Amino acid sequence: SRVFVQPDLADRLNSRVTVVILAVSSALLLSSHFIGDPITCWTPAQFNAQWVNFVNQYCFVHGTYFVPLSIQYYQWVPYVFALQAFLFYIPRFIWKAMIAYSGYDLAAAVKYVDRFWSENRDKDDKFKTRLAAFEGRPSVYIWDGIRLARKKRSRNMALFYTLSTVWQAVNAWIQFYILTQLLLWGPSILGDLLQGNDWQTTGHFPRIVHCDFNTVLCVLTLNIYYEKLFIFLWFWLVFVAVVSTVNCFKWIYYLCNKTKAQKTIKNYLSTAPIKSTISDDQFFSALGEDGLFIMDQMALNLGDIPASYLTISMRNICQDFI
Amino acid sequence: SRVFVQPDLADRLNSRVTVVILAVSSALLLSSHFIGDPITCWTPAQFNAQWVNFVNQYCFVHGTYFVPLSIQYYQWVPYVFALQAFLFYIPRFIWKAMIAYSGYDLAAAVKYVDRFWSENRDKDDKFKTRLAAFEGRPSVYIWDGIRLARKKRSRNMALFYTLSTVWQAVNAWIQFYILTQLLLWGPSILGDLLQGNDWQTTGHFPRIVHCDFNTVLCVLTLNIYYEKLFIFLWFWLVFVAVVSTVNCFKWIYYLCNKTKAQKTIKNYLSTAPIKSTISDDQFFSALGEDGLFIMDQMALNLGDIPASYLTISMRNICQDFI
Amino acid sequence: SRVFVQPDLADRLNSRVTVVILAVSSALLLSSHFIGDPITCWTPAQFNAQWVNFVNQYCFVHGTYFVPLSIQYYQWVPYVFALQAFLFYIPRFIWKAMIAYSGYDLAAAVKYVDRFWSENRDKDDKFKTRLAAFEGRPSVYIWDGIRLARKKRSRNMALFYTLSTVWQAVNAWIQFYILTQLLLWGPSILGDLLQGNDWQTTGHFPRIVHCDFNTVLCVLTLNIYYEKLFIFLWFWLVFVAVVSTVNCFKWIYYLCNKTKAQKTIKNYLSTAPIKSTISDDQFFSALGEDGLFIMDQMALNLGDIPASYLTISMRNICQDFI
Amino acid sequence: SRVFVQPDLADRLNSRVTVVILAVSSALLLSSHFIGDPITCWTPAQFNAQWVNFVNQYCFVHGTYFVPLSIQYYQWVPYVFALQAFLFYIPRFIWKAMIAYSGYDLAAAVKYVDRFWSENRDKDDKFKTRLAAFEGRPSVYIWDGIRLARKKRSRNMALFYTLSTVWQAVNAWIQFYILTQLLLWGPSILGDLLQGNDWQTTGHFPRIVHCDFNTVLCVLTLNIYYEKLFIFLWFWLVFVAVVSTVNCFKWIYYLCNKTKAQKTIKNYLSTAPIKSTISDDQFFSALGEDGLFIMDQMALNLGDIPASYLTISMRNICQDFI
Amino acid sequence: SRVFVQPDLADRLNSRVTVVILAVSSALLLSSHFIGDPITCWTPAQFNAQWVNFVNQYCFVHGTYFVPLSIQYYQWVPYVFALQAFLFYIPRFIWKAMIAYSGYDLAAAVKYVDRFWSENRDKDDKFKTRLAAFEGRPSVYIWDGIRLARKKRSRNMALFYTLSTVWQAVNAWIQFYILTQLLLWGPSILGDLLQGNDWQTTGHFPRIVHCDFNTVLCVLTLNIYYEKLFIFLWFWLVFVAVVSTVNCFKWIYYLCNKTKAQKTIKNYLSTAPIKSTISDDQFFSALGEDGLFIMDQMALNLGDIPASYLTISMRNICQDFI
Amino acid sequence: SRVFVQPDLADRLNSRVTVVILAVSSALLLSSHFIGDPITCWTPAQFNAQWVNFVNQYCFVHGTYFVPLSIQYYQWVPYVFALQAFLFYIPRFIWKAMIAYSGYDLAAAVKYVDRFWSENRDKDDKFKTRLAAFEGRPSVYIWDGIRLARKKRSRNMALFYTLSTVWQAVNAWIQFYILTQLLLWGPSILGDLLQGNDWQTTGHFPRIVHCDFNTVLCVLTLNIYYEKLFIFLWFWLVFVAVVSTVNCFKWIYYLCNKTKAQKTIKNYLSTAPIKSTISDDQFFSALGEDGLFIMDQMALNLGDIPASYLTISMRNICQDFI
Repeated sequence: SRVFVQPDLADRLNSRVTVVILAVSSALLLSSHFIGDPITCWTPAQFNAQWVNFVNQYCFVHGTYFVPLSIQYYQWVPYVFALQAFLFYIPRFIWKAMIAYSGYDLAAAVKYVDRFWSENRDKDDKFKTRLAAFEGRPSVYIWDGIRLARKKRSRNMALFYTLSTVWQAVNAWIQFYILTQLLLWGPSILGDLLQGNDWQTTGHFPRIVHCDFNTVLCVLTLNIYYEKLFIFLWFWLVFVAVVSTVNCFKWIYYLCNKTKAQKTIKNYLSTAPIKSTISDDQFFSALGEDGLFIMDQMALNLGDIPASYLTISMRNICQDFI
Repeated sequence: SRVFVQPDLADRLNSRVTVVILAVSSALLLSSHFIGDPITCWTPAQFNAQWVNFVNQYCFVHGTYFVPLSIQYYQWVPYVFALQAFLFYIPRFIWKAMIAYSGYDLAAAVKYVDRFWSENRDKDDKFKTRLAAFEGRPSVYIWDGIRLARKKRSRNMALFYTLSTVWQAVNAWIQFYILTQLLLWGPSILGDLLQGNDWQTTGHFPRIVHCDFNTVLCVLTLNIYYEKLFIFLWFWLVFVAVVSTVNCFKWIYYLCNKTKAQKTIKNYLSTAPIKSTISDDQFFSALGEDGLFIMDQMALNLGDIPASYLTISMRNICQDFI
Repeated sequence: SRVFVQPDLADRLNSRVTVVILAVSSALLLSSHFIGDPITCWTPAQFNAQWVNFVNQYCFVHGTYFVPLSIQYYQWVPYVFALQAFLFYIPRFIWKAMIAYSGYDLAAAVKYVDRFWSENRDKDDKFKTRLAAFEGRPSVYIWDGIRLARKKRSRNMALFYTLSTVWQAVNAWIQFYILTQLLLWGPSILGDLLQGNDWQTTGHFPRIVHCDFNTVLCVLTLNIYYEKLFIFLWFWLVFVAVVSTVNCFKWIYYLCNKTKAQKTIKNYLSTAPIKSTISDDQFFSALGEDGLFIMDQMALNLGDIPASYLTISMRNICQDFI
Repeated sequence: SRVFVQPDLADRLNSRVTVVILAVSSALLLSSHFIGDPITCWTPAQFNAQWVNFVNQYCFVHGTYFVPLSIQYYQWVPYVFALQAFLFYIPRFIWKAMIAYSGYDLAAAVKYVDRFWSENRDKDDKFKTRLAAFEGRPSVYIWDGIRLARKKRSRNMALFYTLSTVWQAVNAWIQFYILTQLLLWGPSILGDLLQGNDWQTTGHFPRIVHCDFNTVLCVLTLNIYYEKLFIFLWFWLVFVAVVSTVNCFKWIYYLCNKTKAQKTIKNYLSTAPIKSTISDDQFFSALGEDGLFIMDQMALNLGDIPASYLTISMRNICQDFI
Repeated sequence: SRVFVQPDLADRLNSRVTVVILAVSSALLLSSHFIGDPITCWTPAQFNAQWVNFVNQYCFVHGTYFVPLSIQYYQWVPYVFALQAFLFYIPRFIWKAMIAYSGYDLAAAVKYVDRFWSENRDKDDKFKTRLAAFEGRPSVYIWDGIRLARKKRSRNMALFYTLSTVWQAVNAWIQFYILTQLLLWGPSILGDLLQGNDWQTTGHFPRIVHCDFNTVLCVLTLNIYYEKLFIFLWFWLVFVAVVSTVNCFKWIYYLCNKTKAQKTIKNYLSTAPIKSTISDDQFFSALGEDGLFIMDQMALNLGDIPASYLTISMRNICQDFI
Repeated sequence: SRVFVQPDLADRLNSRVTVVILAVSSALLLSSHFIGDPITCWTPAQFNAQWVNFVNQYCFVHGTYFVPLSIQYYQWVPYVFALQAFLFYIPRFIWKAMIAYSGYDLAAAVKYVDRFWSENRDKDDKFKTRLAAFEGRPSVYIWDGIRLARKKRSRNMALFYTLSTVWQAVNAWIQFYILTQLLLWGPSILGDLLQGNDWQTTGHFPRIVHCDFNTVLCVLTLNIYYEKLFIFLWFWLVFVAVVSTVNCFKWIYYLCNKTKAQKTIKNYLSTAPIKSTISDDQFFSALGEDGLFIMDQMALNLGDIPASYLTISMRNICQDFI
């Protein structure tokens, strides 16, 4: 599994890059406020190089307030980020478990046809009898997979995929809303920032805060990297959520129509110069349950030509049912 | 053994990832409070850079109390975690020892059929005579294993597997309960935390504690990583325990039924276009004791197609008993 | 994808080198003002090695003014640079997504013909029957790609490419304008610098600034690397924008003419000593929709000879339409 | 030797893991109290950063006493541990020397048959004539080894193995007893620890001890890792001793019975469809002296099938004596 | 491109070594005055280890004057050097772009004939029919390149090469003049240095300078590496400029003569014992436009023998025009 | 030589492991008292961080005395150990030189027959004609070596080997005695240590010594590693000496008997089913001078089976003398 099952949908690797970017940010913030110094302080009488080395930690863990010329989110962001990264990685595992429970095995079939194509795409002798090759080796494997899956909890694989996509969209929107509930709705802070009010007057996100100690004037270095990060993370999260919602609506419309869903297969079926006996309708009657989604996956993953060859070879041996 | 016997059940690698995560946490805590400084102190008169370098260790090993505006678990968590990791790794060793005492050898058989399939899955000449290949090389190996094991303490392998799973579930629940007995039942601390009472008022998990010394006001840095860790470890342990209990009940129901246990084999047996002589009942009468579990393992490990081929070839040579 | 789809247009790798240079500059500035010291200060009474270690950060985050014998852009440049680098990388992703939505697959076809040529360019036996080889193996692949793409949202691929180039040009000009709106129009600062007014009199870009603190005279080391960088970045950005605009106008003129667009193909078609049956016009009538752009890509990527061979072999089997 | 003779009995690698764990503990303790600081002290008047750098070593080498609100074992444990590790490694060398003096060579024979099996386990042509292969190449090697050893101090190899196992058990129990004589019998300290008496009242294992110096109050950091180590080492040593004693009694019962010792061979001999001429008794009369133990070793090391094949081929050529 | 197009003219790698040496010098100077200390100062009253750590940077960025017993070029040399290195690398890119726009592809042809020669230079069977081999495989490739280039903006390739060389010479002289305008014309400073006036009396290039500060006597360490570098850089730049000008005049004379330009080809044509039909004049009439320069490149790059073989084989198939 | 002649007698690699352990100890002691601090001192008035940094070296090189509540061996042990390691490595070189002067070459012959066996031990076709193979290739090499050596100072090789072993035993005993003459005969110090007198009362091996300086109380850290090392080195040296003496007496008895020395050869000669013509006595009369020792070496190095095959093949061609 770790070799091949663990390791390309159009704009689904956005979950992978999301996990990557959020984990990088979280781990870098941990490294910053655990290796370097996140805060500094200044008691305007005198130090001993060990006063400040304690007042730093004190004023860090204790609360700090700010006043222009005890509010802090230091204790949640670099951990809610790791939690968010884990929640972004969840949906891929959900989809894998769903395809495992469905009964069929799609990853292995894609890898098999991919290896077949990458192997005999260059053999000159095995290129004129190309359709013969495709109906010979891999087509039987795909058909046996279809046959075995048809009798075990696999008649609505597309429904499981659409549910996975719905969960992905809901998860992205929930992550964005969670980011919103950790302080100001974006363009508000940008307007207060673009018109020239950085923090002196607008108040929020301070960088020179006082400290209670029984006039300590502590400066929050690492804070300057938080409102250089949220301004980008907000935009990028809303973009990811929008693209995921668009993909979700696309797959919903695909599932609920089933009429223009066979557009690609009906297109592929009109290329080979054979058109021998099997009508268009009975091919679907034998395959339309699940094999439609699998052929669409082969097309969306391998490409178009090696998928057209496969789906036009599969007609020539389609006799298990009709 | 270290090459092949030492190195994929659905949601059993949760024990492996459990050992990994707990060992990482424990070793990182040891490294923190053994390389970096875990504590800091402040006597509000004067230091000499060697006062604090002793009061740190003193107030660490000695007890510390806390009062709002000698309780500590520093000395057990980073070691009970390693003990828990070892106890999570135990059940895999128990299962290996049980399969060794059973008499049969399952890992080697799985590896053999896996190598056979991975080797001759691509040979074009050895793909039409596919059933012949499977009934030729590996089927005889599986049958000889069955025959040798049938006469040595191997008639109830499924019972040993179910006992291993029961032990896994009991172990997970005991680990969770052990985590509970080291201080507040989860959602209680979360509610006291989500409504905005971090530690100032709620008391437990302090970060600014006093110290007896014959007003030392020591700060516990590393404590901030403990209630950022338990909040996650509780959820994750209860999830692992729940999934293990579900798997346990599944295997119990499998063992006690034996009627719908042959569903997969009865399904596979209805695919090949041979159906020559051997009735369905006598195949089971020759195999149903142990080979059922072994075929289920081959299916749950190799996949479905290379398991169907194997179990439909094994009928064609099933003559040792009937 | 990460192996082959993710990885040579004439002066488009200027976007790649742009991303490289801007990311290097931004990351080096972050490393400088996060590892080394970016600023220094001097209160002309006395220090304690911890005064300055706080006044540095204070005067850094707080504003600083300058007077000859609170203005600073320290907080935006090293981040607007990373944003600019991301915006320079966007257009390549836009073009990839556009070619994916178009229906055809150009990268795989280029790689296939490239592998074919690099493989059998040296075989002596397969060099007299060279035209036979080209019309044999890869030409059929190209034609099948054409045929499959012709029936799926691919009749105006050149329009999508021209739109990608327009977006590239607009993006480059917007990046330059953004650089301009972060303070002086180039040659002005150069004239004030070439005639011998570095910063003492001209004022802007100071290096010895005062600081408010309730006469601190802080020196900005890292500032000396900013007006050694803008002077070059301005020139290089305007050069990149000019070359991109020239490329854009070239492709616009190409798309809108369509008469001298077939100049290269009409030239290639007059070399082989065959000229057997297919007139020049019907070849284009079968190919002129999309295959023109694909042949131009093969020529602009592979070279000229292996493209001429391909496009003169494709005539000998051009019969799918006429 | 270092290549192959120097490098899998069931629960004998417990000696290897024992050596590993004890050597790790000992070397880590040496590194701790030789690189880091093991002790700290505090004279409550004043230091000079070189007082403590001498009082540390003084109070370390000199004795230290403890009193609640000159006893130390610092000088023996991290060396008795290395001595124990060496004494755990001894029995393997004893067994190797015993098998060398016995006359036969078992390791080379096991490696030879292992290489033979791993080589020709996959050859399809050399799989129908499988019994022929086994009686052909390796069986003659095993028989020649038997013949050469029969005339040189090798008639009671099992006795030497049983003596090695007796020595292993005695050594494990002696190591445990040695651990006991270095201060409290386990569960006593656990009860005094589980009921909540860490060291303040129970006294033993102090961490805040005084020091004679002509009120020094030295703290023993590294001591906190000793009673976090003995509590585990006691349990693990008693477990290793118990398992070794069980193995010893098993092999004693094996040697003294000789009746159910041939159970495995009598089982293997009833599988091949030959049963040609050689009775069961005369096979043992030719082999029962030493070859019984060697076949048991082949079974306990290679597995069961490649051992059954070997022992059923060895009958077909058993003619050197009868 | 990065593999083969990006990677041997006689004394053109002087541009490569120029870029190397100037980039090394510039980067080493940056590393020196950014990692080590470039300056030191001494206020003859008292310091605090932080006075000097600020006066260093102050006196560095601010001006410094010198008086024997505010002039500085610290701020331009280590950057004008990088600019010069980039300007030395430009001409190679200009030549590559010119050969790309010309229409022909010279690098690929050179690499092809080089691979052909390096491959079949050792085959003994393919060494008697050597001329047959050369007129067989690579000659047709060269001729097809000639034919394709003849109809696309390629009739004056030598003119483009001569323009590239003129640009190289002008660039070298401009770089030298730029070095001169950054302060003394070479031998002047050498004479003032060889006769024994280092800097005490001659003044320029000081190493003990004063500093304004409201008698600071700062020493410029890194200055000692500047007049140990210019003295060599001047000589080496004038040498590079002279050799480039000589090469330029050589190529100008080559282009403008065209009579003794065919000396090498007329020499090669008088070696093979064939002299069959094609007169000397018509060969040139078919090739003299561009192929002359390409054959000269093959000779100047591959060597002489593998170029003579090629150019004497090309006559035997020269029939495309005459 | 460095490849093969420079690189397995039973318990002769004890010299190799002896050199290893002594060199490790010596080099580690040098590293300790040359990198870390070996000593510490305390003048009970005041320091300046440079007093102690000189008194350390002074009191180290000068003598130190001890008194309970100028004796030192610091200057010899870590060098006498390296001398001892060299003297332990000597005997192997002596044996190599002796075998070189003897005339024969044993190492090359052993390596040759080893390579022959390791090569053709697995060939199935070359396994029935096994005796033919052995009498074919390597036997002639061994016989030619015998013949060439018989006429050059090689008739008493066993005498040279026995002398080498006598020298080894004498060297081991001399090394042990040298260890004894560097201060208490072992069990004396152990008894004074086991009954509980570490150094306070027993005196020898002090760790808190005074120092003359014109009451310095210096502590000898590294001393604690000397009486943790001698206690083990004494036991291990006496064990090595005993085993070497036993081996020496064994080889003496072997040389002086010559009757039961041919026991192994007389045993091997009674296995092959040939016994054709050559009597037992004449084989020895042709070989008994030197070849006896060489066959014993082949047996003690290669194993028993490949030595039996060789010595039974050598009879079938033994005709050079009789």
